[PDB]
Amino acid sequence: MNMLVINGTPRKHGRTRIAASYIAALYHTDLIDLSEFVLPVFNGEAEQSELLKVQELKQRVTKADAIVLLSPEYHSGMSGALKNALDFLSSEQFKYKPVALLAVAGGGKGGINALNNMRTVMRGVYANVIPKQLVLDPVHIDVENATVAENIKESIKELVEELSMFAKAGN
Amino acid sequence: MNMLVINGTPRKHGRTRIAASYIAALYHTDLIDLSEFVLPVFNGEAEQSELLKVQELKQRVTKADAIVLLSPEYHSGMSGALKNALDFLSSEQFKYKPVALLAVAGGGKGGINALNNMRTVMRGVYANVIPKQLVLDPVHIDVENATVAENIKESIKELVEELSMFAKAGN
Ligand SMILES: Cc1cc2nc3c(=O)[nH]c(=O)nc-3n(C[C@H](O)[C@H](O)[C@H](O)COP(=O)(O)O)c2cc1C
Ligand SMILES: Cc1cc2nc3c(=O)[nH]c(=O)nc-3n(C[C@H](O)[C@H](O)[C@H](O)COP(=O)(O)O)c2cc1C
Repeated sequence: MNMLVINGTPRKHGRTRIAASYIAALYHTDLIDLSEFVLPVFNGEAEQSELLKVQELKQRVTKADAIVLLSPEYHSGMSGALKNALDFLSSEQFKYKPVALLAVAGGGKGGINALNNMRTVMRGVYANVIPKQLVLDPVHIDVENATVAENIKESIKELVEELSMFAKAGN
Repeated sequence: MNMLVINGTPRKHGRTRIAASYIAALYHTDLIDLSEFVLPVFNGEAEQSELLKVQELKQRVTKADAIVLLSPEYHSGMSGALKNALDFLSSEQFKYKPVALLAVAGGGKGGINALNNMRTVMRGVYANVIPKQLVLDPVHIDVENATVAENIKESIKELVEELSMFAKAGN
């Protein structure tokens, strides 16, 4: 079970980091934190494909057999940071690969548009997004303790468990 | 009538540039071409808000009284380049401002997801997206002549005309 987790939040001090950091640790996964893994804004130039960064991304993303894609909802969407990232990839690295969506909003009814966005894009690169999805609000993140609240743990378990299921049935 | 046009395509050799470049010229508008206007991937740091670039963006975007937002559909979405841009802004600069969406796909049924994406995000910053929207395929862009095909001109006229209408009724 070679799993990958991508923290779409560019902000190093962002809650999504905490969530992503919790999941990766609890499941011993690869982890691409867009706070550290900084890429340049895509520009189509193939001399950009030869960039330090970029080759590793395709490499790690294609290595994984299942992915947990996290991102904060920014202006009812996924982060520009994560979209830019994805623009470098294609259905080459994602085709038929299991993906679990998870968004980090700021409360209220925020978070679904971030999810539909991701879901649509993922389907754009032909991935296999599992049904169960999840949105984590601030009440689900314990900043002071740099980890997630108890109330949401069971949900994350079920998410990762449905991912694993699909990712296995694959073969 | 102070209008602004934003070419969401990062690629300098991209078709969206041609379209955006045509519209801006035909209507004497401001123009932010994301091929030249390169920003860094957002990161939340306020020391990024003091970046050369960033201050001008908010400035020009808030100056405009109507905006024609163009972008190519990348992985069924708007470009990471343009989303990143928008992440720097907020409902501060967009509230109630008229926006016309226009996407540049590669043919087939591509282009609507790019539009819904933008439409949702725009609504996120409280803008006033006009009803009429438009998708331009390759058959609508005359690359060799660095301009748009005749078949699509009337459509662009109607688009910009509905924008102006709304942008005026505003007051
Ligand atoms: C530019 C910007 C736009 C945002 N837009 C939304 C939004 O549309 N809906 C929402 O629920 N939260 C929004 N947020 C709040 C984030 O979802 C919230 O910060 C969350 O804790 C994720 O934080 P992170 O991006 O630092 O990980 C936005 C935050 C920023 C900085
Ligand atoms: C990473 C990437 C992803 C793309 N995804 C789509 C897509 O989902 N649907 C589509 O109709 N075209 C897609 N295209 C093609 C562009 O829409 C097409 O190039 C168009 O001419 C706009 O070109 P431009 O981005 O250079 O302006 C994609 C192109 C690239 C480079």
